[PDB]
Amino acid sequence: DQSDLHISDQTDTKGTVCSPFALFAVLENTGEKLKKSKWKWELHKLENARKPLKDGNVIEKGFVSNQIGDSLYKIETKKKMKPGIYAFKVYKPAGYPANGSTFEWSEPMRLAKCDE
Repeated sequence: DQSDLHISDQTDTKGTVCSPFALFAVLENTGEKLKKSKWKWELHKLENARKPLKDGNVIEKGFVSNQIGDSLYKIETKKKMKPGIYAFKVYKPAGYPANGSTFEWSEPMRLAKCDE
């Protein structure tokens, strides 16, 4: 379908959010209309936030599907996350001409328990 999604917003990478709380990323399609193209995503629990990010433990996953604006999609955890460091990893779909990269990471997001 010649779609082309990039991460345009997310849960803020600065600071630490009191847990448990959901995490999200917004993807903007700047290509042709997303039709049946499958952009797989994974929410990883990381060991650390050092760059470039490293694959961790996949906590949740899915495919980009929920349209929230004319060319805007949102991915959001259905669990609320426990304390930790996390990031979304979004893979290119079958047929995509991967020149730069086969995936895109969000910036990392941190949660910690406040009420103890």
